[PDB]
Amino acid sequence: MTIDKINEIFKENWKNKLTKYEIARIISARALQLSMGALPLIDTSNLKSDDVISIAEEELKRGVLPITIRRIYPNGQVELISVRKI
Amino acid sequence: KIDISNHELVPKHEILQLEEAYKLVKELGIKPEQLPWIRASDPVAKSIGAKPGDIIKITRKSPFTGESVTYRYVITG
Amino acid sequence: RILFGIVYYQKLHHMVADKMHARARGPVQILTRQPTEGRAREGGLRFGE
Amino acid sequence: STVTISDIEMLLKDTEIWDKLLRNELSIEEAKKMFDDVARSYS
Amino acid sequence: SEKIIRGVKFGVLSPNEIRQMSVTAIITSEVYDEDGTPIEGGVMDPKLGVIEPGQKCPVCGNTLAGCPGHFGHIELIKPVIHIGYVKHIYDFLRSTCWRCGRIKIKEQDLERYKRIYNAIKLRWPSAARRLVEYIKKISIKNLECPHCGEKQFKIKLEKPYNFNEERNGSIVKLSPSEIRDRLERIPDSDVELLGYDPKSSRPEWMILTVLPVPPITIRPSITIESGIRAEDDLTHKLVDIIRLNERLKESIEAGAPQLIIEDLWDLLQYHVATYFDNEIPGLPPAKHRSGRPLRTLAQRLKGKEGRFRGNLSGKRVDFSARTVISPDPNLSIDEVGIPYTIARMLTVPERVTNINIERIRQYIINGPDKWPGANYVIKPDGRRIDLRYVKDRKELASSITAGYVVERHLVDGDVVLFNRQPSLHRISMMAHKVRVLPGRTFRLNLLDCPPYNADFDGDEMNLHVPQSEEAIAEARELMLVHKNIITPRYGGPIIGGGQDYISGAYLLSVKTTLLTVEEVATILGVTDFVGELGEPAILAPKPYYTGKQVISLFLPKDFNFHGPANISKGPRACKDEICPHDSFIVIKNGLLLEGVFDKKAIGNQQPESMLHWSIREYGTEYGKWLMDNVFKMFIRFLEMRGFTMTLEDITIPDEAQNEITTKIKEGYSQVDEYIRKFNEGQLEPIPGRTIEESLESYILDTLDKLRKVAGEIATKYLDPFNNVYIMAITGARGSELNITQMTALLGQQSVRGERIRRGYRERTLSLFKYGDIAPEARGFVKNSFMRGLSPYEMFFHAAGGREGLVDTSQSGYMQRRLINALSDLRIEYDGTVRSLYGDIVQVVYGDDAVHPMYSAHSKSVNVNRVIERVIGWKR
Ligand SMILES: [Mg+2]
Ligand SMILES: [Zn+2]
Ligand SMILES: [Zn+2]
Ligand SMILES: [Zn+2]
Repeated sequence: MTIDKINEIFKENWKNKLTKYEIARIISARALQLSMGALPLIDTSNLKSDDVISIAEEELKRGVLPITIRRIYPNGQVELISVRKI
Repeated sequence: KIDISNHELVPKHEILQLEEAYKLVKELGIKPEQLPWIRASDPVAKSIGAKPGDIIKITRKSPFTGESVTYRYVITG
Repeated sequence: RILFGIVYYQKLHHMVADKMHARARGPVQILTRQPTEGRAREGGLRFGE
Repeated sequence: STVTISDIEMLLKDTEIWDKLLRNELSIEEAKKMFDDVARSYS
Repeated sequence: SEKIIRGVKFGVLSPNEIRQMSVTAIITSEVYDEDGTPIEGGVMDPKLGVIEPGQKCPVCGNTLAGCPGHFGHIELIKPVIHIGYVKHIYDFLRSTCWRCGRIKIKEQDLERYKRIYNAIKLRWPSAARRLVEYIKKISIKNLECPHCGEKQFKIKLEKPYNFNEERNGSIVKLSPSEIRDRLERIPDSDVELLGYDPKSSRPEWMILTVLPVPPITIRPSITIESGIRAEDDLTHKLVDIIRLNERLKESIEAGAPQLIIEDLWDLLQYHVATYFDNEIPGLPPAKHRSGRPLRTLAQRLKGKEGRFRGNLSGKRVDFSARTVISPDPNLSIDEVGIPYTIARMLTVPERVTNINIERIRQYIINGPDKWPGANYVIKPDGRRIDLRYVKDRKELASSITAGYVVERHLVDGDVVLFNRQPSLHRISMMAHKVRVLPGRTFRLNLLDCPPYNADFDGDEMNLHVPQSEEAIAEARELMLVHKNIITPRYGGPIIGGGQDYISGAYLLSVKTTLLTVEEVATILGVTDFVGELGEPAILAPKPYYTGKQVISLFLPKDFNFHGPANISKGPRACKDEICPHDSFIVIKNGLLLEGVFDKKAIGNQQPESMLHWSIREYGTEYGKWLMDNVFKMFIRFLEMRGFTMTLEDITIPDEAQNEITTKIKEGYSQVDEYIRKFNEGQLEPIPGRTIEESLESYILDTLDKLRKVAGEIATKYLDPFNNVYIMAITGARGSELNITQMTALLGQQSVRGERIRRGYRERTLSLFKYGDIAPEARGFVKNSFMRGLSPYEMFFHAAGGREGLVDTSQSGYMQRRLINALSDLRIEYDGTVRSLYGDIVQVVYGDDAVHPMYSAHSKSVNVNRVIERVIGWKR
């Protein structure tokens, strides 16, 4: 119980889990930079759809993206989460 | 005049020790005046003898957790 | 068994052929430089608060 | 002075004491003593 | 280098700044000469700005696109008061000495006041405001400057902008010159202590000596087809100010009556004040040609059509459409039907890569007139190409490479925003996937109507096409329809079954339904089901399937549910698994063994239902799959079974009518006994009400009980399996009051809780006797809609329902106030609720940090539901 037990449960729950806003941000950034000329990190030969957003979704589902989320807590502590093969 | 701390609408108020208040403000990453305020002339603030610069620990009744803890900062007025 | 009958029906002058309007691009205001208004002009829907 | 001016000045003094304590320029006991002094002097 | 705006610093515009930024000086009051060219030095000087497409600006070598407007200045010989700063000039005047310019407070206290204010100005702004107010209050009522002791005179303000001293003569008026000269004496420290920034807002700058001239870019001339140019009101005022500036200057250098000078000084000041703001209290509005009040600087900023709420908070946007809506049960809940015309006009810009080059080439081969095609091609350097003016579109397709941008038509699977107004909650606008269909209407699934509050009475909805990759990705990730099945207001589904869905589910899931292989194949042909049906429930004498058996094909093989059905309101309720009426639902290991499906199992806005538990425990994708497959079976089975409403469903036999007549006679006898007791003075009142007011209550009670009893009789002598009863008990449409009124009697009609009384003297209608208060005379209807109403019964019924015809600004205002109060709150990684300015609101959100959208109907966990999940198959 740092401040309250509920806050500790909250921070323990979100320790190794991505929020929907982080997923949306990662997918949008990957799609934007993939439409600008980047090379896909997956096969992209037998995918159902060949648009950038679908490829970004598939690249996020199987961890190949070298992207890191930086969480800044209000007291200044920093947490880093990697989506590259977790 | 009259004792009101026993009313069913009034939660429990407690003055917080300086070390505990210091730890709280450090672990929240704030200044003391960024908490919700309570006046020194508040009817329940006077009942416990609270002076400005203190932090009051308030325990309210909740339908989700049973008991809930809240903190207020004593101001002048 | 289904009920069959004969009922008098009326056609109202509210017809979808006069109610649909779309805008991709077009003219803008001289003052605010924002899209115009009305189906008579090219149009533009208001995105309110 | 006036009640409002006294309230403003005591609020300012509490703010200064808290700022100095949070910067580790004071100990807990010194902060307690200064808080008590201000509260008694402005009661 | 590209920067961003991180702040705005406000202040008063210094006359040195006004002159320094100016490009010219406006001296001439003539706007246009004979030929039409603008006079250099007038309001329409081309040096101010360019509004013509082909003209070029002299100040900057730029056309209308690249030229920002340029400012001029009007030189004032006599200073004037800015009407927007009168409340500040008044405070500066009342709290300062007029000889040395001091706050009129002893410097010993002044120094400590300044020290305290400097110490607290940034940490406690409210305390600083209170301190400044206290200083002003104690400095106004001094009457003698401590530095002078010169008997300070009180100053009074006469609206709008008239300052009046009170000297020994008791009457003397202050000119703006003396006011400004007095305000120049105040030092910077005294201004700072009073709550004003001295280096950016100097008090005498509120007295105007130079007037800026707005650029022509914000002062356009409207081109009307009538052939006459119409100027905006700002020029129509500036000409008046410059006229009065010329009109008054010649008087000073030629004579000095000193009475016509001040009668013109009070007219130029009025013109300036009205140019800054019209609709000044206690001041006449200004017209130009037709007695229409002018629109000035402050009128362009306020109102619902002004700058702020008309162009800054909201605006008109591109790539949007509006059309009537119509149903479509063949769409998914994620889809919207789009006309071919709209798909070919709105476009999505797609950048060409090495993975999508062939599809984009095929789009380019088709022109702007064939779907799916394209309207424009953008080259890598940034030139657009209209594909309808291209000589050969087959060669242009072969020449595109990675880096090109093609604006192509909408295709199936595109993401758009679909909205219905008013937008009360956030699911009033959701993301949908495009499907192009023949027609000129927006097609919408029937299960998607409750979130939009939509209907097919002639309603219209809006469409929006996101244009950038990031916007489309956000819309697809956060706003998709099936992700928002559960509403955030309470833990319940806002998407679910309607009217034919409920009755079709009831008719299919009832235990008497038997099906053959061909009928089962017909029912399952509308779904995605392919596989083994298993053995029929009945093998001999004939092979028959059951409706419950067919429904069970779509439930998960570990789902358990026990609960009552909606049809269990009446005597068929047994409150246990042993029920011969199919009133209790039993599901074990995904097998529907008992009960029926109705509003309490699949209906929308029913929390803690079977559908809600399925969605909660298997995901919203499972809910999307279930709503798209099983809800079609209900419609198909209604098509096979046949569902109609005839006129014998609401017709009762003669014995029921006789019983109702006897009951009506008994009720009338009771009312007559009440009336006789009232007439003989033997009627006791009810506390707080007079007699003849208690008698009305007794009569109303008796008539209500009569209606209830008659409805019970009519229900008793009607078939409990006709289609109206099925629609009522299952929860599709109708209630028991509707059946009672259609089959037994309407009952008593009322207006604002009282019987029908307003009419002639001591009688409502001329058909009745004087002083008659019998039930029929005051609005009791004893016929039903099936049998028909009497003329006066029809009049009474029309009178009773008048006040429902009258049946929003207050709700909108309250919601707007709430939105502006709460818009800055956020959930932090700490779990704390904080404002964007850092203030803490809640230490932990709610009490357990549980989102109401993920709640089990306000509960974080339902433990009984968990127990049923684990051991429900053997309980
Ligand atoms: Mg409607
Ligand atoms: Zn220019
Ligand atoms: Zn003086
Ligand atoms: Zn039963």
